Amino acid sequence: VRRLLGCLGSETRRLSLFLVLVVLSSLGEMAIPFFTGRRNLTLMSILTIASAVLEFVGDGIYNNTMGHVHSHLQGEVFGAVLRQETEFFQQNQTGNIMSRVTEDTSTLSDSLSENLSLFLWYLVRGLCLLGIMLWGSVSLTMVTLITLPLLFLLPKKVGKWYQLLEVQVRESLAKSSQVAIEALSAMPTVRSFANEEGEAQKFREKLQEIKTLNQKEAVAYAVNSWTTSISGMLLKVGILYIGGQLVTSGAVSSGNLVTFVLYQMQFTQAVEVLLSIYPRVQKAVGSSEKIFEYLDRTPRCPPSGLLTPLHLEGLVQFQDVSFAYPNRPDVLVLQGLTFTLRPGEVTALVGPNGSGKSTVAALLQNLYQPTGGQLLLDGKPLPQYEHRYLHRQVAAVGQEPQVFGRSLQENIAYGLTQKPTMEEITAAAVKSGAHSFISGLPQGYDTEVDEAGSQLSGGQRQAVALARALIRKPCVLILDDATSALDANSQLQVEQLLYESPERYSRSVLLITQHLSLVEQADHILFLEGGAIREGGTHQQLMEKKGCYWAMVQAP
Amino acid sequence: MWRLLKLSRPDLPLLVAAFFFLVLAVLGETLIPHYSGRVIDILGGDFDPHAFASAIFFMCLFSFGSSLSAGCRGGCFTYTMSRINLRIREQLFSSLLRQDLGFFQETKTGELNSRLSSDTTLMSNWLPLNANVLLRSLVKVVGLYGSISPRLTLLSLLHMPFTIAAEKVYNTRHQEVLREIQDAVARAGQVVREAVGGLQTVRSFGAEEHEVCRYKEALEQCRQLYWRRDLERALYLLVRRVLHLGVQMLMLSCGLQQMLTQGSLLSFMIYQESVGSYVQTLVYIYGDMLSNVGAAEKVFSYMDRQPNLPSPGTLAPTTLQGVVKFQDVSFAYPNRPDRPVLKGLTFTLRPGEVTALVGPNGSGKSTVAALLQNLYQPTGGQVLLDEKPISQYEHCYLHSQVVSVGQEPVLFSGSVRNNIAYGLQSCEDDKVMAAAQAAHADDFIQEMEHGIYTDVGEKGSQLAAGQKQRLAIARALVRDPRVLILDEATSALDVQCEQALQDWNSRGDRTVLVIAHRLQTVQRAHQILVLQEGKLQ
Ligand SMILES: Nc1ncnc2c1ncn2[C@@H]1O[C@H](COP(=O)(O)OP(=O)(O)OP(=O)(O)O)[C@@H](O)[C@H]1O
Ligand SMILES: Nc1ncnc2c1ncn2[C@@H]1O[C@H](COP(=O)(O)OP(=O)(O)O)[C@@H](O)[C@H]1O
Ligand SMILES: [Mg+2]
Ligand SMILES: [Mg+2]
Repeated sequence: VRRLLGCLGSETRRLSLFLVLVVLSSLGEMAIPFFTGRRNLTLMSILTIASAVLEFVGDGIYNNTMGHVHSHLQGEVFGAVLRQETEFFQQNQTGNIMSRVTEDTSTLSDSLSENLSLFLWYLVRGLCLLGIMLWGSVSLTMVTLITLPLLFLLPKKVGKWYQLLEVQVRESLAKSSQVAIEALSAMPTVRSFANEEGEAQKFREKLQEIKTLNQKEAVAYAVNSWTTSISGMLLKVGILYIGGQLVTSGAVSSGNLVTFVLYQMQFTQAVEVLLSIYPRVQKAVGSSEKIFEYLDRTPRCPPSGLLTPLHLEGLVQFQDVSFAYPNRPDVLVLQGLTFTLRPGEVTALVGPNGSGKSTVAALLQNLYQPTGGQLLLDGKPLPQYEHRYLHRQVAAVGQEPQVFGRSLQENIAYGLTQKPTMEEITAAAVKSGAHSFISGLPQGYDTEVDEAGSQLSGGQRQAVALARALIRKPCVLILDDATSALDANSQLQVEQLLYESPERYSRSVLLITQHLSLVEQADHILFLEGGAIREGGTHQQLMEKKGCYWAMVQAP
Repeated sequence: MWRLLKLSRPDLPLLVAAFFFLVLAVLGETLIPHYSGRVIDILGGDFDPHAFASAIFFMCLFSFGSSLSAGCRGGCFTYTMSRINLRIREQLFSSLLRQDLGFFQETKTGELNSRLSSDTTLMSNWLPLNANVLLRSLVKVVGLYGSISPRLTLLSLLHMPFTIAAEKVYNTRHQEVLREIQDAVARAGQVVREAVGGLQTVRSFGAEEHEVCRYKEALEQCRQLYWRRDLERALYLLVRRVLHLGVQMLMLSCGLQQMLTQGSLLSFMIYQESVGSYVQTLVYIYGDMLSNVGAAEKVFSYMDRQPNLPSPGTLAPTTLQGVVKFQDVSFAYPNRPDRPVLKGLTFTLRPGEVTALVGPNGSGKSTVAALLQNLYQPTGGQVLLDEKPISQYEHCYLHSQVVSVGQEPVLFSGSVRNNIAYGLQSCEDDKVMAAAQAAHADDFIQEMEHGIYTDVGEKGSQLAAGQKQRLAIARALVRDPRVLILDEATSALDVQCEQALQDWNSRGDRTVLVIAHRLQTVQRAHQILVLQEGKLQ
């Protein structure tokens, strides 16, 4: 329960001020008939307008503080999610993560805000009502403070039941969200197969799983509401039974037990409401179980280094690199990789489907850590470089490039520290060949591209991706199946970029493609099959050495 | 308006129990102070076995009567709105799947999931904390209006105009700020979806700090709207109480018309001061429900949005020849009109031969394939399948006979068998293994654990690009279609596999339309169509 108090510690100054106003309002509402002032009587007018100002002031501070707490908590959860490793984002889908961040944080904050106000109101009300109990009748205040802990036994035992039902409900809410977003993201494919009823049945399966638990949270509340109001009746009646005996057998204080009766009933009323909070506290613990697991989870990735050299060259060395995917170990995707990249030289990686060419590209971008030998960049390992500096020097395209839903000038310049200059954007688009069709758009670079690039053609989404990677002046360039469906002007621009550009000596390029025209001109060709390098050398040497590469090129 | 009444209508049997458990609940709690006064006033002198014990016994039964019926109220209220919220969410999602393909272009996926999640809870959590207050307040004002009243009700005349214009201007302001709160939440939810779904692009550039900062700006805009909503409500409550003091003093200003005595006037002053500040709860709570229901009209507009699709088909032949004819088709996309994409295409497809459609990027080849699958309606001319319009065929019949493979396929999360047999109500493993052999997908299937029942991540994230394409070809081939459309099918595959799969017409009774980027890709097609800038040569 103490884990929930971590998020409230940032606003202890404002909460303490609200606590002082709570005490003043509670004291004034109790010692009000004690004075009664001892145009005939404007006493009620000044009393009400004073009790309304303090109510408005106290509500303003509490609402502002609760707004600041909720906004701060949601930001910290999303920050801790994005800090985790790449394998974490594969075990949990995007539907689950959105539900934990957006739904669970709002549910926990709403439950905490509505309960903290009336808990502090009735704690100081019960404490101030108890202070007027010790002097009204001393002998009857000890019997009601030893029977009071007997009522806490049942909520303590059944408290675990509430949070066990809550973790299953939040799990079912997240699973239904994942079904909805996955269907809506791929609507043209769903309609093309006429599978609207299949998605409806999948959504209805999750909703009926919610219903079989939400009945159990309705019977539980009805049972709890009985036992939290019968114990209150047993406390208030049992005082009268002992009180009746003291009148006729004990002292002659029957005129003093009269003032105890009214205060006992109001004290009982404060206890029952204060006892109706504990099931809601355990409900809030169950709702926030998952997001509190994300917050303190240590990522299984090495931390960012501190080295940031001014002058760097693209000398990448592989030294017996073997990698197996973390979600399925002991199946070596790579085996004994050993090759070097040098500046000004283009290396072409070719092979059948499923060889592991895209796995090598993922390793070179520090997405995964190899389980074998070292992977050195300029003589130093990849985790020793700063996070924002390593990904500036090393840039890639990807097999299926992704474009975000904003303007193209904000898409080519994505990720850049600072904000690149406009001419820069046009310079990269001209170099990548995308400037031919950008100028054909009515608004130019201001055309907000829709989600998943629906308004963009086939080869256009790879021309923007090529321009995005080239705008940061990378030291190592990776082309992952980008030059397969490019236009004639873009293909000529790629050939000039790879083999005829003046800045060719500045960077080292790793080329992964099936286009034999670009492969035949590469300085080094590596054949990858089964996770190991089969043959290596130039295009002429591979033809002369005969074998695997010869059979692939001579298939047509 | 009246939609929520019909919506919760199949919950009336549980509802009518709630007002049943409420009437005898408030009845019990109003009579408890009477028997409480019965016990206390006899502590000056009491008899041990006499009605003092009966007073305690009578008081405890009415504690039993009120508390038991109160627990059943909350249990009925807590369950019945789980039923309302889950029914709203199902009707919204079912009606969201019938919309046209252009509707999903205008709205983002994160925004749609936000209203499906956040807005349905708001539209169901309105009365719970207040319907107990509403009818209890209705009971008390009924009970209290049964003393000295020569002109007591005069106060009844002054209690009708509670500055209704001030209530109307507050109601407009409250529904206004509740609308911007929902919009700002939806904008923040889209930020989370964009950053999390495309993580590999975000991590590749080291731009995690940008996505965190964008969410922090979105959270601050929501927070300023939350504080504004709370501020005007607290400002309105303070203003309302000041007027309650004003009308109370003004009514008592005429309190000396006869000075019936002083004691009679002061007897009802406490109860009058009560209902003066207790009838304001009625106008506040009723105004809240009216504004809160109308503050979630974006959900109700989605549930009753009529798509611009044509009338549903009813034709279903038992034997389809497979002839496709385009007759002067002119098409322009509905979200971006006044710019034609296709202009006067005219060709015919025959089942015995293979037709190749070639052209540069941005020419409209995939628009032809999308129009052929009845995904869009041409703005001029028509497309005919077997001498009939393609929109007259049944939705579940046409898409089972005419299948296609997209440029980049998307595979839903689940087993490989579920992806291969997607869209089919039943498919034996004999058919699935037969189709996997045709697409040469059985080579890598055996390497995985559990065989064909292994998991595949979202959008096929746990597969290679070449292996994803082979599953898409096997998915289309398992339906046994009559017209097959191949839109850049053999690109991601290697040289060896794409040469093996080049005939596509071994049976010879299927219409095959192969779409290629270059003319050199296709060499065995009987009819070759060259499509330039959206106009056939
Ligand atoms: N996320 C993943 N989890 C588990 N296995 C994976 C994952 N991604 C790929 N694999 C497996 O790794 C092997 C090769 O994957 P990879 O994507 O690197 O292939 P590739 O040769 O680069 O592909 P292609 O040339 O077809 O695009 C295959 O057996 C594939 O199933
Ligand atoms: N959602 C959309 N809104 C507006 N125009 C679209 C949309 N989707 C596609 N288009 C237009 O249709 C064409 C898509 O077909 P196209 O890209 O030519 O396929 P291919 O290039 O493979 O032949 C593009 O020219 C594009 O302008
Ligand atoms: Mg790949
Ligand atoms: Mg196309």
